Amino acid sequence: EYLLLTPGPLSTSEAVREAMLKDWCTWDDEYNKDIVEVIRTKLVKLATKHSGYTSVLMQGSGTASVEATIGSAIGKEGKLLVVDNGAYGARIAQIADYLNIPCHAVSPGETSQPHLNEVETALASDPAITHVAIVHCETTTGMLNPIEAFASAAKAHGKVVILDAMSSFGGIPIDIAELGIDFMISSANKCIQGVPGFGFVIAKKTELEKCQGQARSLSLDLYDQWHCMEVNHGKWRFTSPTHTVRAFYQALLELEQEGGIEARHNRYQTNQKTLVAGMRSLGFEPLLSDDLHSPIITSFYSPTHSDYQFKAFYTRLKEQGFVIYPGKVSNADCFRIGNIGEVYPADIERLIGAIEKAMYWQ
Amino acid sequence: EYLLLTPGPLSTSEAVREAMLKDWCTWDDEYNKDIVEVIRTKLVKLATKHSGYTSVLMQGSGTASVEATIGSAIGKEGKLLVVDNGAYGARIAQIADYLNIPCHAVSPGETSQPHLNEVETALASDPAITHVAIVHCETTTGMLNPIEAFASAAKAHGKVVILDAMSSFGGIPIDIAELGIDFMISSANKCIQGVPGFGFVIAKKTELEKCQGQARSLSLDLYDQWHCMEVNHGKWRFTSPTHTVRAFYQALLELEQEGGIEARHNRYQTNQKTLVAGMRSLGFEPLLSDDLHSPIITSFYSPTHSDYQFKAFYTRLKEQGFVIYPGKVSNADCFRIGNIGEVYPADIERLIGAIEKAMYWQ
Repeated sequence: EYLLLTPGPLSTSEAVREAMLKDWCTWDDEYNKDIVEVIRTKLVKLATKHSGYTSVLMQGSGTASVEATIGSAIGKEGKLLVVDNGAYGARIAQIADYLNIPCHAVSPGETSQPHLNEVETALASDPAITHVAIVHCETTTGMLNPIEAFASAAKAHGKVVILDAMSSFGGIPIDIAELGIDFMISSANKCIQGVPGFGFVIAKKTELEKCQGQARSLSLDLYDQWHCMEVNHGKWRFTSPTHTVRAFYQALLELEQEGGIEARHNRYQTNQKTLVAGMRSLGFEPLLSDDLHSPIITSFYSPTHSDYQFKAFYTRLKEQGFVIYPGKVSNADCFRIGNIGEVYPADIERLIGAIEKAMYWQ
Repeated sequence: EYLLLTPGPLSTSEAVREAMLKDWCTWDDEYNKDIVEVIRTKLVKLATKHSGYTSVLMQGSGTASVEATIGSAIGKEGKLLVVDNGAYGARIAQIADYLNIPCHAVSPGETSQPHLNEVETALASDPAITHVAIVHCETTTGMLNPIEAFASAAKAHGKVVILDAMSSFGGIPIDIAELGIDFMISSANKCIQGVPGFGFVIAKKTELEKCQGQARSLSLDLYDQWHCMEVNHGKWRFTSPTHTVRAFYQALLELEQEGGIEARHNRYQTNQKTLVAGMRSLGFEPLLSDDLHSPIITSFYSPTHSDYQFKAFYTRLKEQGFVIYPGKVSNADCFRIGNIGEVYPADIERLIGAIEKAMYWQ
């Protein structure tokens, strides 16, 4: 009925949704070994071509996996350095605050990438820092953060690197071992194109082993969760969203079928550039300069025409089969358009026609 | 392919699973107002016929909702009294331990009902106690714990009552306002017969308001989660398992269609008693005395025959289309058979025949 131009939950394929039509026993080998362990094996290979990495799946929103990571990896004497250049960086700082973890935020503003010099200064002047966290694609704006240089600075300073790759993993090629990422967090329902229900963490085994007995939550105990999947071959300590896990197994088959992350990245990148060019031709202005754009989601300034109203514009697009997204920038009047999920170049072209017809104020 | 004789995830109906075939936007009023708020309204009415109650839905396993409750309701100076007569009472004590909440466990054996005198002695001698927790149906054994006298004792001592009704709500009639339950926790995928993905808490509005600013987790911040659903009419702070929420909306329609909790209780109770009589005719002995049996799941002693092996027995039943469940009692060799989900008296009759054919040792 509608194409969801969101950062996820998004428009999944018919086969991803159809995979949810079977019930599973959570104590059954058919689920744990043949579904869960297969997902786990595939996820590590998607994240890195190197050895020494492992995966852990965690029930709940992606925030629950970010929180499981922060609350399990950081010891009682630990201190986090976070890049806060949007709502998901601010949420990482908010998690640290809830868990009574000292936190230093480097805040370049929501329309700017962090200055490496600023990160370097924080790392050199604050020896108490033990962990660094960064958001790969800052979904608030669709900004692509410079994770390589940031992780390189962090590792040269002997810190543990946490990457929030919620809106990037599966859509932007990365090798987390090569980048020096210790814990990479991502979603079931963004670039992998599964359905919501759980998140996951791909971690350096040695760094994940340090999490033992450190967790601030039972549900979000990362080592305990991983240990059970290890010893009990896929077994989730507590009930898992079985149907959504089976839908994710299907999403992984479709990602391979598409040609992997490299091919998915090309489709997304093409959709996003075609979208930006189309929007500009209609007079829309992107929030960010093109060099900062991710190929995932794009924020645009709201038109300044006095009759412009997001809800009326949103409604007119929905009537044409497109669901766009609200803006998330505190100091700007803006909207977002995602281009992930069942979004192909033909859809972007149809969307550009739909935006034009939706421009009732023109 | 198999009938899941588990306590949940279980065999859901075709319509419950088919309801998962549509994608939803998490920022869309159709999802929030017409699905989420409808579920919320229905859940409170199922829990009580009285005013002053409200519901909160929480992503994750049911354990995440139990943890959200404990970590949000208990203040910094708070103390929990828990009845631990199975794994779920022990898990509540384990949550308190993780959250650094002082915890007193009144721990009877797993084959005995809670001793009211022990709870009363704890309450009278430990003034520091602020909260009491009890499991309604202790799924470990299938015990139906008396909750009315326990809740009455707790209220007479001015404590906040937390009920783990994970395997009972929707299958055993209760009015949480009449029982004096402050927070009742249940599952999407047990007696309501939805699919896993989230849990929920039905709470006395005034008791839930005391949770503000006390959470030990962002993801599991019960007040914050509720407040957003209140002010933003169904809006979940972070991504919700949309498809599973829509499947749950369908499960609620089917519960109504069956004739409500009273009719579901009758079917479950009948399945359970027929099962017990059938198992006894085959020489199986229930772990618990009949007066303690819940109508949800039943523990049976493992046959003493030297050739009996759970896995071989389980495999032979699976070949006949039945998935039975492992024992969870620490001090007895048992197995379990659930009778919830798409389990009807005809299935119990067919299962008794299948049980007989799988008795390879005789």
